[PDB]
Amino acid sequence: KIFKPEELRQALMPTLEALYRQDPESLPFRQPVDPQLLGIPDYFDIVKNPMDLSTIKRKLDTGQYQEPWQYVDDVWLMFNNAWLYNRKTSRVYKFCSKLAEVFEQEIDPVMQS
Ligand SMILES: Cc1noc(C)c1-c1ccc2c(c1)nc(CCc1ccccc1)n2CCN1CCOCC1
Repeated sequence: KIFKPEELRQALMPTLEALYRQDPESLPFRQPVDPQLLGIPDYFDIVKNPMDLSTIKRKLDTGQYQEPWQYVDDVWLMFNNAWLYNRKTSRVYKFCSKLAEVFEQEIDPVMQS
């Protein structure tokens, strides 16, 4: 399968918009984690490949995703980073789990069509 980066933007962005629409749950994920602001100097040691909603959006806008699984992989990376770093009792971990539930519902059909 070959994929038109504009047809992939138009097909995938509604799945990304679905994540942005979650308030408060998307708020920690809208910009890159800043360990200095959050006071977590070990973050970049634990998380080798950061990802966040703004980075995925800019990649989608710059035609960075040759095929859609590459997009799906970045969304799951963002989730797995937050689950790795954060305690299970934490607000951000629980927010992550909510976003992943939203993403699974939204991406399911899209990757069918
Ligand atoms: C994602 C992610 N993965 O691990 C962590 C930690 C995060 C993360 C990532 C970001 C998180 C955040 C958690 N909690 C807040 C709000 C509470 C806060 C705590 C310390 C200092 C400031 C705020 N944010 C901040 C969200 N702001 C909202 C406004 O735009 C900038 C980020």
